[PDB]
This record gives sequence, C-alpha cells and structure tokens, in this order.
Amino acid sequence: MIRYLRGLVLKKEAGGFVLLAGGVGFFLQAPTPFLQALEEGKEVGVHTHLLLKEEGLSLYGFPDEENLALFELLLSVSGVGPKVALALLSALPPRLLARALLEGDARLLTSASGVGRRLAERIALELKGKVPPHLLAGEKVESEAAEEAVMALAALGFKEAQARAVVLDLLAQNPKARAQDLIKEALKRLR
Amino acid sequence: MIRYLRGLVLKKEAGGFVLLAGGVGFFLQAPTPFLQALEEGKEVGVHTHLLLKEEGLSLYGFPDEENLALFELLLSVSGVGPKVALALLSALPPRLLARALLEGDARLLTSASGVGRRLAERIALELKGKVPPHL
Amino acid sequence: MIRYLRGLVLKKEAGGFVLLAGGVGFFLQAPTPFLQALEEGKEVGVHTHLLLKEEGLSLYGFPDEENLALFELLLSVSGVGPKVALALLSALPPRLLARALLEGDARLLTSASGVGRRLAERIALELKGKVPPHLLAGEKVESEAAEEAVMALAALGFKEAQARAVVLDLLAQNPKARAQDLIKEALKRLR
Amino acid sequence: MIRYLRGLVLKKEAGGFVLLAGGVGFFLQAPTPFLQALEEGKEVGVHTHLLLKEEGLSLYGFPDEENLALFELLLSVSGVGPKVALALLSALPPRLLARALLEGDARLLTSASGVGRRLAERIALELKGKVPPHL
Amino acid sequence: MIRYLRGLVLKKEAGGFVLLAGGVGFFLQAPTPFLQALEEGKEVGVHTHLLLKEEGLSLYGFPDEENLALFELLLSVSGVGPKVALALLSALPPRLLARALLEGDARLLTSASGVGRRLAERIALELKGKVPPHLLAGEKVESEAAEEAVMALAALGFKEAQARAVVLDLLAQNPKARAQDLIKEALKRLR
Amino acid sequence: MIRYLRGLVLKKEAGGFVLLAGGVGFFLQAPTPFLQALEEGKEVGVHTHLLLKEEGLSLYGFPDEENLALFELLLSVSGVGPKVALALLSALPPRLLARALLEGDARLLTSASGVGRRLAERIALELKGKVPPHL
Amino acid sequence: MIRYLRGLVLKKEAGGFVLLAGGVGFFLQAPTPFLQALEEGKEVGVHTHLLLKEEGLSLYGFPDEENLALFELLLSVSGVGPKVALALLSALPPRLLARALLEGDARLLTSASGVGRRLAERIALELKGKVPPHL
Amino acid sequence: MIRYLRGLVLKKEAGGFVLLAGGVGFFLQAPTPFLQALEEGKEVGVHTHLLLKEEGLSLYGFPDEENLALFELLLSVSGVGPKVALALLSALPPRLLARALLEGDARLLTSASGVGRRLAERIALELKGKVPPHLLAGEKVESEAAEEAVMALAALGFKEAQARAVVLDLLAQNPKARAQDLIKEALKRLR
Repeated sequence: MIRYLRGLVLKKEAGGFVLLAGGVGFFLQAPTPFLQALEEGKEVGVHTHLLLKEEGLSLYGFPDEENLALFELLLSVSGVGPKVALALLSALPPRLLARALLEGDARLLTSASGVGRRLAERIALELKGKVPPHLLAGEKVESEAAEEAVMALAALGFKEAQARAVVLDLLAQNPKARAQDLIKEALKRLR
Repeated sequence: MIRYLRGLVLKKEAGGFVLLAGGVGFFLQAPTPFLQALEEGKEVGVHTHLLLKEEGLSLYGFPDEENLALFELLLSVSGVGPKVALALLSALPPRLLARALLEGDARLLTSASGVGRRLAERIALELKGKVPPHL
Repeated sequence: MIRYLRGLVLKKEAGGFVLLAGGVGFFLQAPTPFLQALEEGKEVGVHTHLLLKEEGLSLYGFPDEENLALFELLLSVSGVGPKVALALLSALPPRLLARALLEGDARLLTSASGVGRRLAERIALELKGKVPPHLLAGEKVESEAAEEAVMALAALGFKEAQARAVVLDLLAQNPKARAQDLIKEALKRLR
Repeated sequence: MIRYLRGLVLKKEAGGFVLLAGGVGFFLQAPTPFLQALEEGKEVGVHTHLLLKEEGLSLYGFPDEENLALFELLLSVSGVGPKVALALLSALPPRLLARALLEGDARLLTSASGVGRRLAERIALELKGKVPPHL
Repeated sequence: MIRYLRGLVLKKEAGGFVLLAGGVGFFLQAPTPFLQALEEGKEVGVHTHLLLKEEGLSLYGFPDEENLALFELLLSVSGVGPKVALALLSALPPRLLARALLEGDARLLTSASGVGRRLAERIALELKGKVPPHLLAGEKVESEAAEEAVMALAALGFKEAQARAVVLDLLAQNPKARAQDLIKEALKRLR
Repeated sequence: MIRYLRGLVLKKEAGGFVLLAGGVGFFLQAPTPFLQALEEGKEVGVHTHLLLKEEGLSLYGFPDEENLALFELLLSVSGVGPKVALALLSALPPRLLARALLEGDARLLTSASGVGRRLAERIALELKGKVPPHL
Repeated sequence: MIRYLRGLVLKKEAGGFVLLAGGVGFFLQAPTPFLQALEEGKEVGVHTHLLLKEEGLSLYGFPDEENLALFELLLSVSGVGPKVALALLSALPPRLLARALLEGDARLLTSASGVGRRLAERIALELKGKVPPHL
Repeated sequence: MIRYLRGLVLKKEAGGFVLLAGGVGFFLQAPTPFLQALEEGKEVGVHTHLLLKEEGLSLYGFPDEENLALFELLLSVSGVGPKVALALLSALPPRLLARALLEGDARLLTSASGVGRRLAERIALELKGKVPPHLLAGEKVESEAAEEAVMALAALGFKEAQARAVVLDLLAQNPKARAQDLIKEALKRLR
C-alpha cells in the first residue's frame, strides 16, 4: 500500500533508518549502498515496500523504482525473504542484478553477501526469463529533446524562436518526438 | 479502512498507479479501462478498497461507489481473485456485469481473462440474487 | 493505534460513514444514534477503534470517549463482536448501559436490537463488577469554578478584579480548587 | 513501522496517553514513570514500537532509544507480556534493569508486578548475554 | 486408511452405531437406511471412511463399496460435509443418486432431508459429468456363468461331466468367459 | 472413533490405567472414583472417548454411557478441561452433577478442583438446558 | 507409524487396493506397476508410509525399502504430490529414478504425468545430492 | 493412546526399529541403548508413546515405564522435542537422569549427545523439583517375601508347610506384608 514517502532522515543505522514524513517517524530497512548515500537531516524520497507479518509490520526502502522492483520481484521467489533480497540488492548493482536474474547467474548471485549456494540457484532457475520489461538499464532521460531540437535548429541558421516556436507546435500535434524526428520535421515547416 | 482516496496521480504504471495523498505515495491496482482513462499528473478521487494478505495490504481504487461495489461483491465467492475481480470489471462495464452477474450470464463472463466456463459458471450461481437492483 | 481523527463527513450510511481526515477517506462504522446526529460536510472528531482481521482492517467510530470505552470493554467479552457491541451501544444510552453492564441486567441487555438471550447473559455475568471507574455518568464540566468564584465574590461586594486577581493567584498555589473551597479561601485573603 | 512519534499529548489517561500526530490521535501505552512525568497539553517525541495482534495494532511509546531497546528486548522471550515488559520497565530504571537483565538478577526483577520468581528466573536465563553493553 | 471392518453391532443409534471389531468398540455414523437394516449382536462388514478433524477422529460406515463411493465423492465437493453427504445418501437410493449427481438434479437433490436449495445446486454443477465409472448400477453378479454353462450343456444332451469337465478347461485357457461365449465354444470342442 | 474398549486392566496407575485390547496397551485417564473402584489384573469394558490434541490422541474411559455422556457434555464449553471435566465427574456423582448442571448449581460444582466460582458459574449458564432429562 | 503391512489383498481397485490386516481393511494407494503386478486374493507384505492430511490419514504401500525410500524422498520438496510422487515412481523404475534424481535428470522425469519441465527441473535441484548412493 | 505393544522386532535401525504387533508393522524410534539391546526376530514388549504432528504420526519406544516416563516428562518442557529428549535418554542412565533432572544438572545434561548449552539449562531450571515420585530408582521387586518368609521359617525349625500354610493365610488377612512383618507375625501364630 505504502510505496512512496517524503521526510527527514531523522536517524540512520546499520541496515535501517528513520523517515519523519508527516509527524510519524517511520522505520525502514534499506540496502547498504542506498543506506550509506543517506544523510540525517536532509529531505528524501523513498520507494517503500510495506510488509505484514505475525508480530508487526515492516518497511523496506529503496533508492529508485528500479531497485524496489527487484526487491519485490526478488521476494516473489519462494524462500527468498527481505533479508536476502536486500543482500542481493545491497551487493551487486541493480542493472547487473537484473541481467543476472534474467539469465540465471546462480554463480554470480552466490557471489554476494548472504551468498546462497543452492538458494542463489533456486532464485535463479526460478526467475530465469520471468524478469523484466524496462529493467535492464536504470531509466534516465537525457536532455529536453524539445529544446535540444531548437538548440540544433538555432546552430543550423534559423533564429532561435522561429525554431522553438514551431518545435512546440510540433510536440503539440505530436507529443512523441525524438529531437531527431522532431528537428527534421522542423526543417520541413521551416523551408 | 480506506474507502476513498483523493490526490495526485504521481505515476500511472501497468496494472496500477501511484496516488499522492499528503506526503504519502499510495499504490492502487485498478480496472484497465479506468486505468487508461486515468490521466497522470493531475488530481483524482477514487473509491477504494483496502485488502489485507499474507504479504500485506493491497489497495484497489475505482471510479465510483459503482465499480467498487461490484469489485467488492465479486471478491466474496471463492475465485476471490481480485485479479479475476479486476479481470471481469475490466472486460465488462459495470452495467453489463451487474445485469450479467444478476441474471447470471456465464455466456459472457468468460470474456474476462482467467474466468473459464467453470469459474464464471459457478460465480453466477454463487451470486444468484446477490446482485443488488441498483444497476 | 488509531483512536482519534478529524475530517469531513464525506458520505454517511446505514451503519457506516466516511471521514476525510488528511487526504484519506476512512470508512468507519458507528452507533445509529451517533450515526444520525452526523451530517455530511461538517468537520467532526471521532473516537475511533481500529481492528485487524484476516481479510482487512476495520474502523469503528464513537461520539465520545465514554462510548468508545464501552465498545471496547464490550468487545472485551468472549463472543461479543463489533456488531453486537455496536447494537448494544446503538440501543440504550451509555450511562444506562454502563450501569446495566456493571450490575448485570441480562434482562435489560436482551431488551435491545441484537437482542441476545443467553448472550445478554454471558456479557452480563462476564462484566459484572469488572465495569468501570469514571463511567457511570458522561464526564461534563460545568462552569469555570475559577471565574464562577469571582462572579460570586463580585456579587458579595468585592470589586471584580480585586476578587479575580486573587482567585487566579489562588489557583496558582493550588490548581485544584472547587469554586467553593476557592471562593471561601478568598474571603480569607480578602478580609 | 512507527519508531518515532512526535506530537501533542492530547490526553494522558491511565496506562497510556493520546498523541496527536497531524490530524490523527495515536494511542500509546507506556511506562508508568514516563507516563506520570509526561505533561499533557504540550509537545513530546517518543521512540515507539508498533505491535500487531489478533485484535490489531498496539503502539508503545518510550522516552528513548534506551527504554525502547529494553522494551523490545524483553518482548522476545515467552512472557512477552508487553504488560510484563512494561511491568519491569516501570519498576526498575533502564540502568538497573539492563545491569540486572544482563547480570541476570532475578533477586530484583520480581519487583515488577506479574513477574513471579519463575518468570523472572527464566527471563534472565533466556537473556543470558543478550543484554548489549550499552548500559 | 481404515476402509473395511468386521465386528458386532454392539449398540445402535439415531444416526450412529458401534462396531466391536478386534477388542475395540469403534463408533461410526451411517445412513439411516443402512443404519436400520442393522441389528445388534450379529457380525457385519462395514465399508468405513476415517476422517480427521481438529478435536477428534470420525468414522462413517456404509452398506457397500457403492455407497462409500458416493459418500466420498460427495465430500469431494466444497462445502458438503459428512452430515449432508450422509443425508443425501440416507434419502434417495444410490443408483438414483449416482445418476442425479451425474446429470445434475439440483431439483432432485433438494428433494431430500438436508434439503439444500443452492447447496443441492453447487453439489450439482460441481459433480456434473465428474461422476462415475462403474457406479450407475449396484455391482451384482448373477449365476456361475461357468456352471451355468454346463447346466445348459447338460440340458442340451451332453452328459454333465463331459460338459463341466471342458467348461473348466475352457475357463483355464480363457478366464473371461460369459456363459454364452463359454457354452458355445463348448459345442465346438464337444462336436 | 473409539467409544467402547473391553479388555484387561494391565496396570492401574494414577489418573489413568492401561487396558490391554488384543496385543495393544491402551492408556486411559478416568474419574478418580471409577479409577479406584477399578481392579487391575482383570477384565473390564469402559465406554470411552478419544480426544485429539496438538500433542496427539488421548483416551478417556468411563463406566457407562452415563458418565461418558456427562464427560462429553462438559467438554463442550470453554473450560473444556478434560481435567476440569474429570475434576467435576470425580467430585460429584453423575446424578448430582446432571441435576446440578441442569438446575445449574454452582453452589456445588466448586467442589471439583480447579473449578472456581467463575468457571462453574459460567458453566451452568453455558449449559442452561443442555443437560438431557435422562438423569 | 505404519511402515510395514502384511496381509491379504482383499481387493485391487484403481490407484490403490485393500489389504486385510487382522479384521481391518487397510486401503493403500501404490505405484501403477506394483499395482498391476499385485495379485488379489493372496498374501503380500508391503513397506508402507502413513501420511496425514486435512482430510485424514493416507497409507502408501510399496514393494520395498527401495521404492518406499524414493517415495519418501520425493515427498520432501514442494511438489510433494504423493500423486507426482506416485506419478514418477510409476513412470520410472527405482534405479533409473534414483540415478536420475541424483544425477538430476529432468530430461527424463517429465515422463511422469503432471511433472512439467519446471517441477522436474526444480525437483532435481531441490534434491541435488540428497539421493543416497544405495541405488 | 498407544502406550504398550507386543510384536517381533521385524527390522532394526540407526535410531529406529519396526514392531510387528498384530499384522501391522509399526515403526518407532527408541534410545540407542534400548535400541542396541534389541534383536530382530524375538518378541518384545515396548513402552510406546504416540505423537501427532502436521504431516504424520510418530511412535517412540522405550525399555520400561521408567524411561517412557522421563521421555514424556522431558517432552513436557517447552522447546525440548523427541530428538533431544531421546538424546538425553540415550546418553546417561535413567536413574542418574532422574536425579539430574530433579536437582538441575544443566552441567550434567549438556554432558551428553545433543549436548545443549542453554537448553540443558532451560530443561534444568524447568523441571527442578517438578520431578518425580517413584522415579529415582528403577522399580524392581526382589524375592517372594511370601515364600521368602516361609523359607526363613523352615530354616528356623518349623516344618515347611506348617510355615507356608500360615504365611499365605497371613497375606490373606493382610496382603501387604514384608517378609519381616510377615515372618515375625508367623512365630506368633506358630508359638
């Protein structure tokens, strides 16, 4: 239910940390990497993952949707718990873990704290193939293809505005527009 | 306990979406139609249903007392599949469903994915006259 | 955990209603009486009572601490659930129910929707005596014994302030001060 | 998931108190001492511990990582009695407790109400060297 | 595990009875019909059906494999318990119940003590088709097709033995031999 | 499933006894009276009651449909204590019990060990008119 | 607790058979092969395995410490399917199985009915070096 | 329920063995000692102890009531299972274990396979005192105090019968009669 949260890093820890979102001091565990790049006092967003139990409720935080994704997916397997999933996530980088998970590197998995011999195997055979659409490379947008379009246009002659004023109108009739397909199509209406 | 949630759709995504409700990202699964209709980046209120599990909580937002109601009704059978639930609610509009559920139309239900003859067949029977007039 | 909440009465119902506290639309059941004296649109405070389950979580609201108290106490008994406890609370007034519960009117209990024959009995034998400190009469403070003190003083001669200015100083050295014990003790220092 | 709660003490009351945390009245049971010390009507932060049950959630606020820590430690035994837990934490100050727990002093624990010889006796054993130096 | 048992009918009952097999007095419930055709004192065989629980173990007895069969099959359905299954079995004859169960007479099912409206339906939709190989007519062998063969042979001329002495030898080379296919084939070797 | 067991009392012993039933030593707990009356080394039939548990089976032999019946009846309440059960059946004869149970006499039940006022008090209520005439 | 049962095969029948063990008809499911080999009307001893369930007991007789052993081994995985168990034991002889299980041969297991690639695939892994030399 | 059993030792094992009582081959675990003094082929009595579970039923056998006693008592403690209880029983002799258990030798307990450090302690603190009436020395009757009486009498003069014929009559009026109290009391009636 709780997936995202914003608040102060109130106080860190070995494998946990506390987020003062609202007026509530939430306590969530996270991967060492993420955990370290975490500094008390500054606001922060966290991709959380609730988790019931038989004695209480648990919160697990992550740097970005990607991570969260694996953590879940990971928990998806029978036998793998938060600790392990966390280990794996705390050991090798997501991207590399995504691949590994897909392909099935029970070898590479073992190669990481919480190093599970046969477990790394189950987790492997178990998610081979079953992994992942947009998850082999951390989603990251470059530059404003829009502006980027213009910027090109300007340097190609066309007085800025002339170029920007029609790049926009282009993104209108067609929101999807890689600078390329955008830029070109401008030359057309800029003949 | 959550029945209604009104806030920003922080991010549509697949079978669900994230709704911001005052510093807290709530994640709800919801009917494909609704799902697509839903425009991210803006506000929205959605009559929801909080569902607990071995894992933990699971929210389900819908556009009205309407869909919600069918969702909940479908949930009380055996193929309680919120999946199936959502399966059905995604394939047939509330009106056709309610009329189908009620007049027990298995010769339709099957549209939903995952609802073979059997399930639907023994879904209508299970709900024989449980589908409230309000349709 | 959740005991109190403030928000709009978003939408009422047969035996339930929704409280839009925060940005969340919480749905809680309440006693018919309380329920009716409830009007969509106006802010309201609710003495809530969470309740886990095996399929979801449930919220039960109440007019005042008193009620909440019984509702719990009620649930305290083996076999009595929210519905019943609610019935009982929805039927006869708290005060009368508090008494009844104490004394043991399995007769009076039955005498109320959800009218349980032997249940009214269990619930009776079961809480006989086990009920309640400050719960035989809805807690309700009268007038500002403080001011009330003064007000008397003024009408007894003493120019207001003279009287108020020392009633306060009296509540200082001694916060607990029924107008009586307060008033008198003023005449002393007002000789 | 709640570990820290900082807000207005809406109402001290008996074995607990109500803390206002942004439009929501949270209710926490807590150690008698703390409890009395606690002045209602003002602000307060309290390191808490959320405990689930058949019934449902139960919060437990304490004044420090300190008490909290002992509370939690005591909770993991068998006489997991948050009652007993609170029983002990109310009778002996964290220092004496931790030193007692650790050096396993049953010849003390019994002060707490509900902790007969047996329980305490088999509480020290259970925690033999589980009481962390930090005392 | 326990399916069959032999012992005295030690003492009967409303819907139960006790079988003293071994030295143990076993107590099993059975269908009224079967139950009535049961008389204390005489040995008897029972087609039993154990059944664990959360408070004890239960034994359900039946006249013949056929019945037992239905009782189980019956229990096979979700929601139908021993009581109901028993009712159904205690009401209409197996054969007719077998048919009904196959075809799906939620109408005929209801038509019987423990008369379940929608239940008779579930039980119906639920076992439609899923019922039963050799279970539409109580298995019952006629006469010794073997001897029967002979008996015919004798009356057809052939001195008894001559006929019997070769019927046997026929059942040898071929155990499966309806009197017909048996008899004929004798005339051949009796030419 | 065992209701009657008839065989040699291989060994009386404390709160139970061992009965030989064709190469198998069965062990039954039973009412003190019966228990003492019982002469070991000889034969005996005893209407029993097999009770399952977390641990496992538990037999309870009694001298008649009579006692058995009360034993079983008492077992269905909450203080299902076959102990309490046996407690009561050991203190009061079936007749007085049945008449007590039925006319709900708590002013007696207490004789049994372990049955405080409360239990007995809320044992009669629980069985108000459940005690079958046959007394 | 039953490991061996030796008595008359009162009636072969389908996926099981009834064995008479001194006035008591025991019913055991068993491997098809064994099953057919089995001649009804005569005696037989069969190393068994008693399995409890929600329903209740379930016996499983086999012809040797051999098959029994594999049956039991297969039972401890996840697709604990005594069905699958029997499925496998019916398709491959103990020797090939044990050698297959052990050398983890999924490129075979699939013969058994109900054992798709996946199951078998994650049956060998589960038993990697659990298959005892004795083959 | 099952406490005693007689049958052949059909086949032994590492920590188990099979008893063919009736026609059933029962499989029960026992203590190594007991286990070893066990030889396939010979009849034997076993002090058994059933034990349900969530996957099957378990049988644990013992040499004599004494042992069985401890095994149970042992299981009585929270955390100690059949294995451990068995270990303990398989390690040190009952008598010594009975004492130990009473007194509380967490030291001596540890001193035995399944050597539990803190467990030996729990088991200790836990049964200290709570152990055992007639269980500090394996119950074992000497000689027929009766005959023994006589035998003395004869050697003291009195012609055998004369002595035996009145020892019996003595055990009659008084079954409880240590040879001593028996013998003497004979001299009286043999004056």
